[PDB]
Amino acid sequence: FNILLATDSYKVTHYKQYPPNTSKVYSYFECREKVKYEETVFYGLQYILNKYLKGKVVTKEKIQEAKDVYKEHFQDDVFNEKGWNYILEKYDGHLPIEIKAVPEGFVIPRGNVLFTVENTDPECYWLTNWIETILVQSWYPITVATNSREQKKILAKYLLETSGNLDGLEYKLHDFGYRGVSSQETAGIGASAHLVNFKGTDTVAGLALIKKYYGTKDPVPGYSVPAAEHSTITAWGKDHEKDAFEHIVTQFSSVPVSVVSDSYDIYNACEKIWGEDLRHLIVSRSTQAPLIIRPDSGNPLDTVLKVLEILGKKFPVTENSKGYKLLPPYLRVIQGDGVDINTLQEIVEGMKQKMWSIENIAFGSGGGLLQKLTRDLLNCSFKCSYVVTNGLGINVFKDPVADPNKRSKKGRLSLHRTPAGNFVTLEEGKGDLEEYGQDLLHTVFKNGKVTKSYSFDEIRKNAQLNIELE
Amino acid sequence: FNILLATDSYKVTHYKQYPPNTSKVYSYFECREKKYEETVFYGLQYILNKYLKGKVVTKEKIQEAKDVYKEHFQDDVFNEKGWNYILEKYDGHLPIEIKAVPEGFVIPRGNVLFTVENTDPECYWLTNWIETILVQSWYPITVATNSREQKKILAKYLLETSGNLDGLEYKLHDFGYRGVSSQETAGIGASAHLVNFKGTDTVAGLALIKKYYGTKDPVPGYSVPAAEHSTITAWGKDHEKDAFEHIVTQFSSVPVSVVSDSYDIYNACEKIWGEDLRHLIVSRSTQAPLIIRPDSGNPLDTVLKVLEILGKKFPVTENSKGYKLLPPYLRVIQGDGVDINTLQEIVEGMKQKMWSIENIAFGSGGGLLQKLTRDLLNCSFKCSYVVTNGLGINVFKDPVADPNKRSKKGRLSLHRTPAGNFVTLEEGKGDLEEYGQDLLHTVFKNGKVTKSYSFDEIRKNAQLNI
Ligand SMILES: O=C(NCc1cccnc1)Nc1ccc(CN2C(=O)c3ccccc3C2=O)cc1
Ligand SMILES: O=C(NCc1cccnc1)Nc1ccc(CN2C(=O)c3ccccc3C2=O)cc1
Repeated sequence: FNILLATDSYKVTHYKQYPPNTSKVYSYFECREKVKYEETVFYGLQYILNKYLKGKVVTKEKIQEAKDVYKEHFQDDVFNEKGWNYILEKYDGHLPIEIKAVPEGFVIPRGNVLFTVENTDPECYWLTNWIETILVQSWYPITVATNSREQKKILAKYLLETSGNLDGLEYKLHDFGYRGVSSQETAGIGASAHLVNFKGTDTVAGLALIKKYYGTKDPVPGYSVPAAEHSTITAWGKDHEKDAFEHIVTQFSSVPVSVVSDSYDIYNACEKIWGEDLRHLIVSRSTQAPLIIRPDSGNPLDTVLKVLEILGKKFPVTENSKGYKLLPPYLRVIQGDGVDINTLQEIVEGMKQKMWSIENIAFGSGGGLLQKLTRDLLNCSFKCSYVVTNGLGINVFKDPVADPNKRSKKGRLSLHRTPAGNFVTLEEGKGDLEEYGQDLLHTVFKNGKVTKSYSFDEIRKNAQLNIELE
Repeated sequence: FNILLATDSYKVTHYKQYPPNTSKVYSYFECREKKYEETVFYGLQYILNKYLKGKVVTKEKIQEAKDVYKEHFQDDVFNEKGWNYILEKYDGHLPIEIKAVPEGFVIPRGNVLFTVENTDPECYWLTNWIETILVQSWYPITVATNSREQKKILAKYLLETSGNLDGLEYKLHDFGYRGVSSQETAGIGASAHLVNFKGTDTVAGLALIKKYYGTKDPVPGYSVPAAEHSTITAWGKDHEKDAFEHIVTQFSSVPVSVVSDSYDIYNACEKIWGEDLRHLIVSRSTQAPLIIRPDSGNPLDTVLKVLEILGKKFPVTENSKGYKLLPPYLRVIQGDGVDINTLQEIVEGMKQKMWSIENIAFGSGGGLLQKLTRDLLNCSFKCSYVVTNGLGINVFKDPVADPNKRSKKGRLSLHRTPAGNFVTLEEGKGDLEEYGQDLLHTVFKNGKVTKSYSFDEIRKNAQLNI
């Protein structure tokens, strides 16, 4: 990893473009104002700061390597070899940058400053926007954590309306997204961000990331259960789906087990295989070891409804204290297909309309949870707001005539909590008046060092829902 | 990196699930038939080299997996014996065989792209353990395919409006570094775009290619100097002309891309470029033009509005195909909201307004490298064949509610047909070689990469017919 090769190519050319005699470039990150995502979960910066920004990130080899690539890439000598050599000589390869950030886990309304970046040495005025590319990648854990939390709000609302409590809320949205993501690094990042709101993951990669960069009092940040896949059912032969089912439930008779039931026919598997042929191996299972029937195809809500009506006619359905239908404690369902924030809302609402409790279901989400997300969902944006040229500080911004939503903030910024509990980003250095109490941004990075860290437990507490706090 | 911790949790429990006395689990990858009629096979070599080759199992890695999984499942279900076996018998080298179509090959949907099987019966569970890591090849495949499809659109309209395909390799530039989920994804995605084009800003893609593939050229991708909002806006709202002037003067010998929408795109094209600094543009070389970059508003409407302005302030000719062409020292780049749908809308809208495609280049970020899923090409890995009690059976899924989710049966092979097209043979029928030899070469066997391809080879295989 070479930081000199970890920026957009045009940024190599930027030191020649700023006004001459520029000593300071001060930039900020926000999730611009426009399912509506009124508030965001700030998560993921600590990982970027530790893995890519801290310490001696510049060597004489990294400088020569970058110089060789750019001479070929640009078919010209644009690379600021002097500027990078200055950091190696004066700071021993440490970045003369200061990053102020809102605490990780914090839930902030859209259109507020979440972090700021500035150079601590006038010679490195160009360094502020060099590191934009790598810092803006924080849109991803921010976005995964916000959308995951938004799904938690739906799940918490419906579990409370149908059962009167939130038992098992942190295990109702499982991460199945490991194969559907673009890389091993993305898998670890995305899974850690879902782990801010939930405890269930199959993306093993996220456990190591939390352990390495955040830390938990608990041994592991995420848990899972044994489960079948199509290969372990179909491997038995079409006529032996019953034997596959029976072998798997016997092998995991004392822990919960998820068995994919749609390999040939989900309805027949529920009605005849689970409902009749092996009914005797289900009704015997413990409350702590249920069979979780997994449909994996067709219309998500239509399938969940039919599956529940089938199991209702084969197994004893009771009624909870809220008057909702409950499958016996040794029988549950998981819908791990076509699940996204939109279909999740549709299924729980469809189940509630049919008087089925949400205690009955869990959800699995892959691509919808970790991949089908973009930087534009939250309008995650990094912009220059303040510059010092010829010793004179100027408020800088953009304001495209065709898009007022692309209007950025002016000057030195600070985030504050109002007495009524609202959030305010004070522009043009107005925060120096101390009218709204202490600024919510804290220095997390300064001169190659991580100055402030957060544990995964702290993040989790900061990201808690209001329903959870009651 | 620990491969034992690089799978879906449930796959840790599968060894206890297969039929007793299973000596073989054979699986295959395909881009299931559902627009994207053919896919570019790209990216497996990166996965093979970085993650599966050599001693990937150690006593420590077994211990780390055992400790993690014990806590993860709140039960000891990890196959410690199974992995310890690979450690002792093979010195941590995976007893697996991967047969794949040559990288860069353009194959129609619903065809076997690659197969996976255990070379040792004790490792029947291994085949699907590595599904997770291998399925991630959906990403370079999908990126290379969607990039190739955009080149086909660009090829069609450039040929219609100009008469040639000059500078096609530089018409779709990569701006996606910031908008991807990680540094790894940046390198992976950018490398997959470079299979079809030469212009990238995602620097990470160059080192990946160099390390895993190789080019005769020193670099696989190129760029030009360009402004961003900060380099403009840092001059002050009253000094946008000054910013523009300084930038074009600093890069007077190379093409320079200058973002023109910081305040008013229409005024910057009409007044700043078209009047105040017009003397600094008309002097520029054909090999070093000014590239005006709008970055907001409706993509098609903004492009047409920008071109209409420049056409009034600069001399426009009518090319050999009857299409309007800006002077050679002046070009445009649309790098906002560009995906395969909007690119097609822009090139068709330009053609309709009699503007040539020689005038335009496209910049694509999130649409190029991020706004893509495994569902776009229906990328799937499934078990098609098992050997239980020494008898081989053809295995498959056939869900009642989704016939598209039906998978292939038995041992698979890929053949070239007499008409020069492709066919996937099922149930071991490929052994008869009616359409010649299997096109799937062994790329991986027992911790070894047995067959490699250079990026130049991949680029040659992925070429358009035109
Ligand atoms: O389905 C699967 N894996 C398949 C897979 C994995 C990866 C990719 N693609 C498909 N795993 C599974 C995991 C957690 C749960 C949640 N869960 C319950 O519903 C439940 C009810 C009662 C007690 C405890 C629990 C519980 O922990 C359910 C299923
Ligand atoms: O816009 C930008 N960077 C901004 C950016 C960068 C990263 C992220 N986000 C915004 N770069 C740019 C790059 C290539 C081209 C294409 N191009 C031409 O049109 C042309 C005409 C004649 C000679 C050579 C060329 C050429 O190479 C155009 C622009």
